[PDB]
Amino acid sequence: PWYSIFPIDNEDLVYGRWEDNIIWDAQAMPRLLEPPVLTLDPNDENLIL
Amino acid sequence: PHTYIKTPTYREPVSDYQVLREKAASQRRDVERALTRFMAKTGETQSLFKDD
Amino acid sequence: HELSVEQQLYYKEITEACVGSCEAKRAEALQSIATDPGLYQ
Amino acid sequence: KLKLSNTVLPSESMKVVAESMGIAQIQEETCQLLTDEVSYRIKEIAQDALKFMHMGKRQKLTTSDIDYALKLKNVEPLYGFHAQEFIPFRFASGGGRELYFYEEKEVDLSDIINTPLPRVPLDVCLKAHWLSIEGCQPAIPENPPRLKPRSIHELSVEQQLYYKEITEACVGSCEAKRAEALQSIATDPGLYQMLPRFSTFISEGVRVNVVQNNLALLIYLMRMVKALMDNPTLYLEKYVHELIPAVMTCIVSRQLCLRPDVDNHWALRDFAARLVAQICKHFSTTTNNIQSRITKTFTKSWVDEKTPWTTRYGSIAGLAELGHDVIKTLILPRLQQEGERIRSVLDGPVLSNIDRIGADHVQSLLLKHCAPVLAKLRPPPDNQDAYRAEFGSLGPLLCSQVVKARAQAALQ
Amino acid sequence: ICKHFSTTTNNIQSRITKTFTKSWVDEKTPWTTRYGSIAGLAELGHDVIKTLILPRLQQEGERIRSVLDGPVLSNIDRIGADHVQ
Repeated sequence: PWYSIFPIDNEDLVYGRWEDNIIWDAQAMPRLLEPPVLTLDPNDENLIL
Repeated sequence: PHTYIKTPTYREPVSDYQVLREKAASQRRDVERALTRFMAKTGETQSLFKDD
Repeated sequence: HELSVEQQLYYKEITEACVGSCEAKRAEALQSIATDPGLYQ
Repeated sequence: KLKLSNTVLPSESMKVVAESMGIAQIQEETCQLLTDEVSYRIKEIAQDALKFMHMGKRQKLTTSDIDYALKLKNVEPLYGFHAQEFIPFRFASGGGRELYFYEEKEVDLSDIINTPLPRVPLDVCLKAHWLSIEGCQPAIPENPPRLKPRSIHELSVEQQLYYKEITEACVGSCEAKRAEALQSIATDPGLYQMLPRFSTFISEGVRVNVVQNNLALLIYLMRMVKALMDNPTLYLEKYVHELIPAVMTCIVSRQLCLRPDVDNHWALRDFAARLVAQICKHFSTTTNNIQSRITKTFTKSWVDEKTPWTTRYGSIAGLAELGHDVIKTLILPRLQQEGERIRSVLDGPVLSNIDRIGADHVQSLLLKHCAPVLAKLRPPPDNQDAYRAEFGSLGPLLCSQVVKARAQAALQ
Repeated sequence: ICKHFSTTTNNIQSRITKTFTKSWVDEKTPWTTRYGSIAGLAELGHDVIKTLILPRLQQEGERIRSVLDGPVLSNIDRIGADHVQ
């Protein structure tokens, strides 16, 4: 299997703590969130680039 | 050497000009068809056929 | 990487149809999002 | 901080020994004089027996260390007896006395003769292996344990090639290939982090392999499940939610391929599936989730009217292999229904269907279970016609099976 | 979204149940967020409400502490509490 036989999973979903983007209390937000830039992941097929 | 050694693999890359031309063409045709059907449905419309 | 003008216009119309000017354009925009084949990218 | 003390033997044990010898009326200072002398000699020997423990490279003081520590202090290692002359046994250890606190203190002299002697273990051999290959420890069984970047699969290409070889060997084209691949699944320590792809290959396989009832494909997958279970390293109960509906499907499903002939294997497909099903209810057990859920599905498979008889036979086997009490409490109030089903298959002439074969297998299995269920909770009296109160299904043949079980118990 | 996409490599459903559970069992949480936690946990399925909701049914008593007998009736806790109920 020189190239993958199985598909490659979303590393952010599999590994990242997306739970840290849940806003539990709007006024009492434990951290300060920031604007998110578009990252255009190229691992996904169906995207020309 | 499953026991002492290891190496990474990648996903199969599609570098073919034929299928890239086909993908870009079909995606452009589908998005322009979706756009024109959405704009004809949410506005005043005409029809070449009766009640079409 | 940057959307072509066709899909840039489609993105603009579809997002501004779901902000609340009227309900019928919203229902047609959601029926566009749910039932189009090429909305990747 | 060290609160080290000096613990001696109690003096109220030394007066018991003295008055049981003929030396009565001993003072307390006379008796305290005995228990600091002998408590020093125990401390002198146990400190000296710890030298032989360290020299022999052990962390456990064996019984022979005190035999050499006594011989070192010019005291005979003999404990049971003391020879004044010392000539019959001169500093020769007799290995102590095998005595207990909770012993019987009286045995019959032919009980010791008739017991089988323990097996002399294997002699010492020299095997070599590898602790380190140029710095890295191998995982052999002789060892203990803006565009986002293009991601890599979490398996290596050696691991992915290993998965491909093991799965293409486990579909059983050649039997020696299968058997090694099954042993490789049964004892690979690094088979975690590949286990989602194995569980998905099993689950997905059985479901598209019962679309056409391909018995080998299924018998190989069930053997793969059994080889996955007895591996001690991997953590399985994260994946058992995919494993269990696959085995239930092997046991409770209809057979799309030829109904007779391989039904003999089909019984084994239901035999291997019911084995791994009760092994899965033995492990992975928490309150009221797994065992009771498969028990409820098996019982509503049974009480369902006018079942497929393949499904009926498989569910019967599945409820049968659940242990001692389960057949003691469940198979009891249902003998009349089993007999009525057998009578219907018998009366209707239809022989080219699989109903008759299913009925014979179900009746034989139920009769064997009922036999010990009876041998287990009653005496073997009136084994001729008392079973006619239970519709007379197995009767004297059931009694003969109970007698064979009694003969096996006598042999044990 | 966790029926269509939860895989054993993802652990979407277990990580969603864990957030809902530690938001529900933990006290000081408002009745709106407890309503959301109970709503998600009860839309996951039957076995989830067997093994998450049913142990804390005694919490209903702590709820009815502030419903059948509240010193402040005109606050906004009562509508959220009987919605939760």
